[PDB]
Amino acid sequence: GSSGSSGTGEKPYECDVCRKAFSHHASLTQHQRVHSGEKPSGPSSG
Ligand SMILES: [Zn+2]
Repeated sequence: GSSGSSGTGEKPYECDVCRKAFSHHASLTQHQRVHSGEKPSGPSSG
């Protein structure tokens, strides 16, 4: 039965940088900001 588990996952959304946990999906795509990440320059806001 379910006895031994390597905590595969505790949340549907986890940051692949700091391994954070959020309740909502967006909260994740938004937080990622704090991190630079490997992405090219996009359409600046304004
Ligand atoms: Zn993070």
